[PDB]
Amino acid sequence: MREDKIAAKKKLHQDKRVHELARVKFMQDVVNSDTFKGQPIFDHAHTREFIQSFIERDDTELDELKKKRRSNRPPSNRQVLLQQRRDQELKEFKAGFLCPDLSDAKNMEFLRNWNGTFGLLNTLRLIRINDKGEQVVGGNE
Repeated sequence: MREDKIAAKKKLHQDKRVHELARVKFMQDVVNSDTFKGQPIFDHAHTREFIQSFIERDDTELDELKKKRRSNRPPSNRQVLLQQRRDQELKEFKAGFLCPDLSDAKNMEFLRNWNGTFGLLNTLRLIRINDKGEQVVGGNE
């Protein structure tokens, strides 16, 4: 009903979304933890493995909606909407998802040293990867 005398002051720099950062954070954390600490470098098969898990994580969340369906209260709109975002995310992946090559040890070490740095997201060996680790190029040959 009421607003304060102060208006919502704004930021000058545009923020990057977690769709980019959390993706690297996952890869980083996996390497930095005993999860795959024994594995120094990965490949493009592990690319799809981790990339798809990052996207399809929505289904793990959607599963809770599928769960509360038995509570006799399913989210008619939001359960569909959640799945619709998956279609969009998969479509971006299908158009070459912004993924590290994951096989370059220089890139992987920078990936390890990601201190939540935005500029580091430009120094990383990030390319566009489709499906099974396919190289997405605009057309240079």
